[PDB]
Amino acid sequence: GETTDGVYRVMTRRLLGSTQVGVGVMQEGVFHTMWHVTKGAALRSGEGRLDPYWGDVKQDLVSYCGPWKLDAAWDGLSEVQLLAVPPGERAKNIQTLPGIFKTKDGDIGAVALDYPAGTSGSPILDKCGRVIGLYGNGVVIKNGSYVSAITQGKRE
Amino acid sequence: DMYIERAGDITWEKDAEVTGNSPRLDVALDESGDFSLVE
Ligand SMILES: NC(=O)[C@]1(c2ccc(F)cc2)CCCNC1
Ligand SMILES: NC(=O)[C@]1(c2ccc(F)cc2)CCCNC1
Repeated sequence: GETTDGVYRVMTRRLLGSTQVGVGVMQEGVFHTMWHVTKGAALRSGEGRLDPYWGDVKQDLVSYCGPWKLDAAWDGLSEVQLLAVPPGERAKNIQTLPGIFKTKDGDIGAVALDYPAGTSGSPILDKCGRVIGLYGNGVVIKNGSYVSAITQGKRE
Repeated sequence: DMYIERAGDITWEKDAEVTGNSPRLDVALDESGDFSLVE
């Protein structure tokens, strides 16, 4: 299969036509996505098979072929870019200043950008192009708009 | 069966469209990975 680094669409042929259920990042031979996109199922890349390696429903993350590789973090000050990959649409970078999700266990960055459900797994990047987290797990605020957490795993 | 298709490189775009606000929200994270607003 294609192991080249980059952003990939996660597709299915189970439903009507070819449907995009999410997005992910290939880095250092490992495919990273959100748990709710694949529910931990195996993936296909051409003729090759990608088997899950690590996952966690609470963090809402999963890695394939190896351990989670992404460890860059939002610095808490600078603007970032959502590299949105919407269903049937070209990859597009959107710049934004993240807000904050304050929890009983600490704070996390959050991006107030609204996209179709099948955009889950799109990477959020810093100015060096490093992936600081994935887009697609968050909350709906008073005005009905969507705010996603900047979800990052841990590199062992 | 799910499959992947390449969609692009991961690179910062100089002069990309700048949008979205920066809300500071009190949230809770449950065992199922669902975020919710705390009031
Ligand atoms: N302080 C943090 O970055 C954690 C966190 C996770 C999610 C969240 F919405 C806020 C905080 C805390 C628990 C485990 N490490 C991550
Ligand atoms: N499923 C959706 O349409 C929502 C969503 C949007 C973007 C995303 F990446 C994941 C989920 C979820 C909350 C309500 N409406 C938006």
